[PDB]
Amino acid sequence: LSLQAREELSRKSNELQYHVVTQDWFGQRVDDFVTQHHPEWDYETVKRLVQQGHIYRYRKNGKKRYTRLTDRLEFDELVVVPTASFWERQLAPPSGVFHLSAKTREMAQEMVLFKNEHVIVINKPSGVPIMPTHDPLAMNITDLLPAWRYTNTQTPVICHNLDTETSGCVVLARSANTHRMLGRMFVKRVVPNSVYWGFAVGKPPVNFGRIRMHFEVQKGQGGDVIVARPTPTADSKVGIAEFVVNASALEFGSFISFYPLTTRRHQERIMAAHALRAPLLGDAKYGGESAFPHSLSLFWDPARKDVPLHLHHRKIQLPYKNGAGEFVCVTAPLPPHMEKTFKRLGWPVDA
Amino acid sequence: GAAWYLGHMQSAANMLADKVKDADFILEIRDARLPFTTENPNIRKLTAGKPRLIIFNKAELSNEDSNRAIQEYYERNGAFALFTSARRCWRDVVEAVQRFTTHILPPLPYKTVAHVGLVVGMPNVGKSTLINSLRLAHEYQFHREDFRRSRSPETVSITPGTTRGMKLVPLSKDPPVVLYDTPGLTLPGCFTKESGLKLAACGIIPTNDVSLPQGMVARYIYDILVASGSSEHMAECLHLPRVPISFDDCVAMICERSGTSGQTEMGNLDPVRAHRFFVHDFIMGNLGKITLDVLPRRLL
Amino acid sequence: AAAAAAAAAAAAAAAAAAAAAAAAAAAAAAAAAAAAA
Amino acid sequence: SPARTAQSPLLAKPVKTKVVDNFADMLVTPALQEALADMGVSTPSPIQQTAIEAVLQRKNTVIAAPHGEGKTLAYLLPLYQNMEKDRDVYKIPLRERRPRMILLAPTKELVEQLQTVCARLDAATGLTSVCFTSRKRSKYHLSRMLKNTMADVLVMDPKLILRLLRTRRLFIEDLRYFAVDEADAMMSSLHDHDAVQLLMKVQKRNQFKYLWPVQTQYVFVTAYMTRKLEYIVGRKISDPVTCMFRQLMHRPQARLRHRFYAIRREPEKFTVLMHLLRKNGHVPLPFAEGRRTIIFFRNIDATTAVFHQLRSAGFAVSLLHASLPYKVRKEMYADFASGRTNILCATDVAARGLDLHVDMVINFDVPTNALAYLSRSGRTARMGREGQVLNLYNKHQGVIVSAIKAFLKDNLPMEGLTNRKADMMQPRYAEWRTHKINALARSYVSL
Amino acid sequence: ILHKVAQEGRPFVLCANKWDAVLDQSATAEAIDFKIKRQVQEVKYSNAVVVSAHTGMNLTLLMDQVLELYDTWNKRVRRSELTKFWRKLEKSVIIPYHVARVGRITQISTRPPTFLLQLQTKKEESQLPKALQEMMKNAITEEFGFRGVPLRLVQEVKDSN
RNA sequence: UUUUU
RNA sequence: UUUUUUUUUUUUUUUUUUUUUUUUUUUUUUUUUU
RNA sequence: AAUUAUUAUUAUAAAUAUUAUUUUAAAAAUAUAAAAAUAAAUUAUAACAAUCUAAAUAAAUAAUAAAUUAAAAUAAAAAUUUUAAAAAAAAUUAAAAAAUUAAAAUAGGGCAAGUCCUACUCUCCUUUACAAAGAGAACGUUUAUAUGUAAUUGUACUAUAUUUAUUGAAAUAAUAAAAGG
RNA sequence: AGUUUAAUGUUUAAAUAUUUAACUAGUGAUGGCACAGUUGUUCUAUAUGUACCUAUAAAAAAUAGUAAAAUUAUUUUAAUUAAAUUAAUAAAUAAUUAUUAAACUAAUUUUAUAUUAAUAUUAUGAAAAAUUUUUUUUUUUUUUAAUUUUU
Ligand SMILES: Nc1ncnc2c1ncn2[C@@H]1O[C@H](COP(=O)(O)OP(=O)(O)OP(=O)(O)O)[C@@H](O)[C@H]1O
Repeated sequence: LSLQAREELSRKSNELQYHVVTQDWFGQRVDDFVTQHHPEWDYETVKRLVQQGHIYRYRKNGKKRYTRLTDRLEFDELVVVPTASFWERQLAPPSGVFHLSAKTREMAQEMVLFKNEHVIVINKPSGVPIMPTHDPLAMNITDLLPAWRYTNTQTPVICHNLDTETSGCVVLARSANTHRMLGRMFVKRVVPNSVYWGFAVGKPPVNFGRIRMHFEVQKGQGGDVIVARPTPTADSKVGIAEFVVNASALEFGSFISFYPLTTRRHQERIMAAHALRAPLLGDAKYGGESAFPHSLSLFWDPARKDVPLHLHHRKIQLPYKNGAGEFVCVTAPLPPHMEKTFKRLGWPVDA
Repeated sequence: GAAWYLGHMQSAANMLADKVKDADFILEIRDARLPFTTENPNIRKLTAGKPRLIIFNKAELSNEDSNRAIQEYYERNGAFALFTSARRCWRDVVEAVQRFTTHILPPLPYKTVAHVGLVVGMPNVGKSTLINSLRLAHEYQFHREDFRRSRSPETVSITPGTTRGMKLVPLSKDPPVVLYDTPGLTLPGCFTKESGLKLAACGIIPTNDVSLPQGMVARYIYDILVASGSSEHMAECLHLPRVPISFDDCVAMICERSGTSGQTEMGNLDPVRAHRFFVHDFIMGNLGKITLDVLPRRLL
Repeated sequence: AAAAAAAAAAAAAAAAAAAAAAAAAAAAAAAAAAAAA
Repeated sequence: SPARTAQSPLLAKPVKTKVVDNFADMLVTPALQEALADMGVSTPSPIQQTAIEAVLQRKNTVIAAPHGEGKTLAYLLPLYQNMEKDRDVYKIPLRERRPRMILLAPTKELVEQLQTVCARLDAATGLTSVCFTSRKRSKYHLSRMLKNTMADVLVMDPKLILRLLRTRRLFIEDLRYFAVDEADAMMSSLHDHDAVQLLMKVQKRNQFKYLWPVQTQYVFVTAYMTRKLEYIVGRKISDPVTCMFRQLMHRPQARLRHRFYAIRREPEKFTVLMHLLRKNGHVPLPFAEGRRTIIFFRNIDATTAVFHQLRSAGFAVSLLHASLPYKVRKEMYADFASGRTNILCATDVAARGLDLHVDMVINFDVPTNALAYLSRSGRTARMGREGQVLNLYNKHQGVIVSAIKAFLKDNLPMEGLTNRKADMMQPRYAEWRTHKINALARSYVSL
Repeated sequence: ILHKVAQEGRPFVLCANKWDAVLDQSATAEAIDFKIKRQVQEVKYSNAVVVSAHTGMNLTLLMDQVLELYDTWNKRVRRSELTKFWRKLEKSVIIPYHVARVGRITQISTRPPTFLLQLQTKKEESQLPKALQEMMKNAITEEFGFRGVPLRLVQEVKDSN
């Protein structure tokens, strides 16, 4: 910050200095002064600069009075209010400075588990990605997004990028103002906020515990490991999950529940492929070479790529509550590919 | 969660290049019973011009016919090759690195600097034990890093994890042919259906588990050796009617050190105690002294 | 922490539990828009 | 600090921050603006704006600025403005030995510059100024008191003024203005405690009520706000109009950049100096090739040791300390200044408020103080000129350079009420403090 | 007396005077050729001559050591030959970059009897450890033969802005 | 000394 | 002092490389921010 | 062994003495101990059974500011809350459970200095010493002399300088004391 | 049936008890004798030397110069309550409260007002920004007594 205030001192810019004339503007609130002199910035674009410090200050005396939006002006000190004109530079100025046929605008409406005036929760199909990878070609969620604009909201914004092979429950924010709020809900939790289900093949060690691995993404796709119990401190971030083996196939599989306290890449599957070396069913990317599906009485024809990764983003506890005091918990029901192996095993698929 | 580097090797190439861009002589520790499964994918296009000292370990159990061609193949390319029984230990393999540079080294500009050696290979085929044998003894008898050998913290005694940066082992002194580490880039765990068989066949990745039962490699070492003879002589070594008709009898004929709870009138023996035997004995080069790979006579 | 919005209890069943936290200059001193039993 | 200087005199009392931002609106006469713009000054700096009309009025003032912020014009300009309105408007007669204003100055090379900067003000017409320093048969050089002086402005070191008084040759009788320069050090035992004992005789004359009421305008200009400077001003002077700018003060300048060299061995401090002296500078008139540079030493025993070592190594090094004779020190200054010799093996004479062309200060021993560092460093970059200061810190000065290195990256006031030099300040951090050795332990191990 | 001369940029020799009055204790009074090797830090690499005045034992050879040291007490290396030599060191040294976050010592130049170090674009903490300090000077005296005066004053600095 | 963002 | 000489330190007459972050894309892409 | 107490104080000798201290008419937890099942002696078993009342006699221990209380709800104090306030209506007795009350400003990471540690080139008072002088030195002793770190120590012309060269080092991996999350 | 460990015991039958747990095969050893604290044994654990290794015994003072803790007497007869700060050649007082004493005039109601000296007493701890609710801690007994209205 001490260097941010330096270049602010050593920048002529155009520094639109704005006098505060005796009559009209002395006394007015500053957010009135900026908004009726600078019509270019949206009001929210004016609050950010006025509070952030890339602010339109006011200068009366020998120091700069950074101010809140409601501070009123002084009795004609010709108290200049300086505003930024060429932010672009070392400053890095703040934010604000096909067609979807039917069978899609319908397909995207059976993938809705919960909607209110602030979010939309969907049920992603295992295998459809979110970000485009074949940049013109792949049918992903972001291209679908102008379908959940129910009630004409402005193109919901994706909040947490579920992966390709991961099925389950997603959250869009319906409002760029709500998206700022829904950040503190995802990154680096302390207590769980979501449940991942999965069918790892091979009963892991003790059916309760916590996994701390230290991932390192070497491009391309290096994906390193625990190497430092503390950390490599430079290129590594850790991913912590509190796994619980709900029920277990006697010694060859398990139905594990991961509560991923962190937000790391395939942290579900790479930590599952080394909680035991028993990876998830159909996880050809990290495990997946034990056999094609790891050689069971499941659908076993092509196998080599048949069995989809049995991983499901099951439940998300939203912070929006409900008519009864309870916070709302979406409960995205399992795809048939997990409803296959659950009933093939007779377990009570909890929806 | 103590796994290893996990990812396709063919994305660890453009980083391997810049690792060879500074190195001088490339090494490798392979298994002579697996001439090209224990190789990094780029061995073809890896360097083509740095003087490679490619070593095949455990050569005494690898067949000798396939040993000639694989020898003269690189020996034609110029890059050398050395085969060792490993009984006469790496101490003679080390002697090679004392000799296999004096003849091929470019003369050092500065009388005492190094011969920066880039080593590769699977850590479980002989590359680890080759480093940590020369890495441990350097702590006592000292050449460089110039400190009083006291700053090694509690419970390390060796550091092949979490630092492995500029870490290198000074194998020799006056022709100081030093050797790098190459943080393990091999056996990606994303291996092939068949490569895991030939890998666990050689004793490498000795893990036989739900991922790879004995009866899956034992079926492989039996069906690879369809020619019954000098292998049935291991069968005939245990009272077997020489030719085995298929997997059922031979594995069940060798249940003399196998078995489980079976009746006094009808014994239900254990075919997994016979599984590991037929599997682990072929590891020792006891059954037959025959390779696994196909040895492409063509360039590939 | 920063103890804000005291509550002066008058009796019970005659204070309505919304007027307790009243006598504080705020949006209270109005009628609770949606009460719960 | 705001949550401080309340429990401290001279403050808790308003600081005149009324910016006036241009010379016209400070009402400085166009007979003085023509002379100012003649010098090159067009826009008033921050200290000037606010304290020039705080002394254009008769308010007793404490000017406090950072370094090279214009203080010398700040106090001097309006006092000439004021003197001119005495001799012309009031027609207060000059008389013989009775000067209208005295100026003080710590060092001999500081006295003289304060004269030529005041000499350039003959636009303030009648004002004639004479400066005086040590000489040979110098007591026989108050001949310029018997002679033409009548000098309304008499700039001199305090000690020589005091002797002109106690021997009845000066007569502060008609002392209308009483200014002090670099008062941070001058009003202390560090120099002589002679700035005080001179206020009082002046302070006890304007309250004498049997000669005309000459209310002497006291003006203190000090880059550093020391604890000593507060009380002998906050407790004795009447209505001290402060001009502290607490958000740029007790800090080294912005465009000035610092370099810290860690030196392990006593004799290794030398090569690092010559390696620094390989910047190849030479100017018109202001075997090895150094830039514009001053080298500040811990002592004059050493300031000549290295000096001869430099010279005998091939540099055009100069030398300036106190124990030099009169001809050599006069010469050895007039060579460094005015082009020649390009580098100056100096001791703390050159730290005390001197202006020139210098652009690179080598702390051949980083000082053990925050004044002895702001005073050296503050000689490098003056009035927007860029500048570099290099610090050859040692094992013994590591702490002070553990913190200087940390206060700079933050741009913090150097313990905003500086100390260790004028206020020697056993209170490291200024209050009724002897910092604790904290705890709440309560285990108290047993055996 | 050596380490002080060593610390003065000066070149030094050892000279065991009164050598004939010893009982010709080669390899027994050769501790003078061992003690200067056991733990002495950088004064080692020094040449310990042997002399007796009355006898004249080597006083002519002694003239050669001194006349040679002054030839090594003034010896400049081409800026290129240094750099193309240090990188080949940094290719093989066991400094793990946590002891010295410093990188490639960019262009070691020799200003006088003792060179200077310039660190790889660090613009960070400047110095190098004592373990990594002498290990640089140990390398120099070996390669260039500076062991006449086995002592140089290595000076460090970062890349400015 | 200079390449790159 | 002592006041004289024409001067004089004057004497005198008692960010990353190199030879912006993050949200768990699969190269190139998204979206928020500074 | 504090005892008329968990006890064959056993160096030795030994082999058909009935050789002279153990209450209680109930129930749970526990405590010892116990038929059946997923060729061996084992399991676990927190399963029957079995042993352990009460009252009578005898009697200790830690603990103790006192309450006028104490059910239950509910807000109010740098505060952590012992109280107080509104609102309630909270009965004796024995027994059994331990939910609450009566036993540390802590655990874990990330940083920096310190003690501990090793290492000597330069530091201080070591003594034990060795050589030197002194006696025609068969030796005993008293002075003058720099050795080892032996080994303990400590080392961040009126002016305008000066009070610090004076042991130097090491992720010294653990401790300590700080901050920071 | 002699050898490095685990539960019960928890003022317990014991100021270490019963069962659990990790290897060596007496022609070389249960005490003979012997060692002792600025130090023995030492199979080198800064383990053990008679139920607290700060070994025990005796005599002593510098040893809370230390948020240490205590410090014996009702019915009374003077007040204040956070204020102070300059290391160092010739500049009127540190401040507090306390004990003991001292003097009314240019200076108005025919009002009001605790000033001075001597001695006793110097540790009750802010970092940033901004800026040029209220009077209560303390009452001799009888009365007396002016600050109240809902959404
Ligand atoms: N108003 C002005 N505008 C521009 N330049 C100025 C002005 N006043 C002074 N200066 C120039 O800037 C220089 C630095 O200011 P000045 O010499 O007054 O420093 P100073 O006041 O002695 O410094 P310090 O504050 O450290 O005591 C002056 O010497 C002059 O050259």
